[PDB]
Amino acid sequence: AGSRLETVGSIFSRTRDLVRAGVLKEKPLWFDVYDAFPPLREPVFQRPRVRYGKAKAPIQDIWYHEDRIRAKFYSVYGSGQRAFDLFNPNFKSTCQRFVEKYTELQKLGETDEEKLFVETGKALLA
Amino acid sequence: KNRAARVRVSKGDKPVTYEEAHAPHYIAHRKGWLSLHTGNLDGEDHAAERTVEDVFLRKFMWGTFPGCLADQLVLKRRGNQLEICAVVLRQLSPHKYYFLVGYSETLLSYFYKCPVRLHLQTVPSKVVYKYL
Amino acid sequence: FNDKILNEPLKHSDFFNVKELFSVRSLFDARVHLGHKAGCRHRFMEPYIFGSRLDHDIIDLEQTATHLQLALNFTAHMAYRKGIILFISRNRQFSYLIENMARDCGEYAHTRYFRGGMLTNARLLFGPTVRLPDLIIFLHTLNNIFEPHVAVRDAAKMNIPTVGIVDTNCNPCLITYPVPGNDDSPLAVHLYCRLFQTAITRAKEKRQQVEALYRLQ
RNA sequence: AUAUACCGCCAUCUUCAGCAAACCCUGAUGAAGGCUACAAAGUAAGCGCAAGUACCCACGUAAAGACGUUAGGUCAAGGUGUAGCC
Ligand SMILES: C[NH+](C)c1cc(NC(=O)CNC(C)(C)C)c(O)c2c1C[C@H]1C[C@H]3[C@H]([NH+](C)C)C(O)=C(C(N)=O)C(=O)[C@@]3(O)C(O)=C1C2=O
Ligand SMILES: [Mg+2]
Ligand SMILES: [Mg+2]
Ligand SMILES: [Mg+2]
Ligand SMILES: [Mg+2]
Ligand SMILES: [Zn+2]
Repeated sequence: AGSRLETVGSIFSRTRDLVRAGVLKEKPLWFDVYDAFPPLREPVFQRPRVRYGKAKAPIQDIWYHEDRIRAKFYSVYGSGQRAFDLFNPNFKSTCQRFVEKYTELQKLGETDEEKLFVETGKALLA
Repeated sequence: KNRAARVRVSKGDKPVTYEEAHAPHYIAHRKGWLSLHTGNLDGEDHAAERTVEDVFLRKFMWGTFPGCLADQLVLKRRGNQLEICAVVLRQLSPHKYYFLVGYSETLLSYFYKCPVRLHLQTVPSKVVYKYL
Repeated sequence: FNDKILNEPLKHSDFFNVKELFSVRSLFDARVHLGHKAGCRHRFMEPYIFGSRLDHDIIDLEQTATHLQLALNFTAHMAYRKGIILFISRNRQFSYLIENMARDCGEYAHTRYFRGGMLTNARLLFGPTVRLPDLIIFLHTLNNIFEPHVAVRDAAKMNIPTVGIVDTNCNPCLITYPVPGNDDSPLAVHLYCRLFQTAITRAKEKRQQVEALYRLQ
């Protein structure tokens, strides 16, 4: 026979219950593979729903520290004619050069941001 | 609507033979004639009494071979040799079959006064052209 | 006693060593982590999304790695036990690739307009004694009006296990093995085709090896 | 006597294109509904148009035109149920 009630449970739960009752005489080919290696979540139907009141998505925004200076770089010295490749891993853009030199001095030991910026600006000028 | 010799469509379970299925506009386009007598041609005299005898034969053989004539007969008429070719089923006993053959074989000879010959053609079940 | 060629792979975990065909770097360079925008998301894909970068969502590649392990293990086991693996997509840019992938393996591909009742009115549509597929693998779960595919519901209705690549705008709900991952980039789709083809071919050749060994034994 | 019991043979829409067995899906498994070819659930035997035939052509004209509608027409063509007369 079979159970075409896709909404009540999972295919595993329906098939297990029916072969326990004794209406599915032969087990399907996939049942033992499921019982050996089950998924991380049984495929049960869930109706999607709209968040209405003070309910917000748990998804966060990806912001790293270098982006504080990345945003500053583009502000002063805009995107140069050295164009982004993107097709090659290990691409080191001019802004990446800037953040690496800036973070260098930061590690060495400097304090106020504006002094940091002018020093790394002359460093990239060299 | 035209309702002359048109078996209407039921539900798809109605066995029907080539003859019954075809409608009168196919009367010699797809069917042909069940009685071949010469009187309906241009110059002849006795066509009326040929038809009067024709309907008689159809009903006599219908009532004399009771419930075994599969489809309707072929009353051909060449010379004085009337012929009642048939398509009769395979249910009654052959001695009964030969009996009603002889009974007719002689009785229509003495009714119409000429050689009358029945050439039966036994068939297992009433044939089906289409299911209407 | 053939319950040693149909029970043995089922106690060896990773019986087909399918763990050495994919790494979180291989996926990252295939661009599997790149997703859609927060405005095209799904509440049920929210547990699989690492976060959002510049309103462009990205998928958690460790979760993709674990889900892809489980998916490729399942696919290998069904191909070994000689199921019917049907690859379904509605891309139009990758149809040629999916049908050629099925033909380079021996499995099947539906890449065209899914007629209503293909898996459900199957006996009337094909013939009285048809073997419906024992595993349906969706390379793209959405149709061309950006809605979930009829087959995902009808595969479940007909109790056929489903492996599927779910992007950010997809419903990982009625998919047995969802694999959170990008399906909008040629490199990603090519890597999925390559991985599934390799799994199925290795599984069938291993099935032939054990049948030969037991036949000689 | 009843065409308001009918067979029979027709009118009419029709100078139409629908009628549909059997399945399947959708609707929280309601009456019901089922469209997108760069395609979203419909698949379909059968009847009808169409096709094939008649007349002088493949044109035109014929024939043909289902399911049903109008208790539309005829118990007086014939057969005939029901009720009646002898
Ligand atoms: C009085 N009405 C209710 C009626 C009754 C009957 N028959 C009975 O009820 C009698 N039943 C008994 C005999 C008692 C058992 C009737 O039998 C009839 C009719 C209606 C007529 C109307 C006819 C009329 N025609 C004559 C011009 C008409 O306007 C049409 C039309 N479509 O043009 C009709 O429908 C009509 O012809 C007709 O069919 C009627 C009856 O048959
Ligand atoms: Mg007419
Ligand atoms: Mg006319
Ligand atoms: Mg016609
Ligand atoms: Mg009336
Ligand atoms: Zn997408």
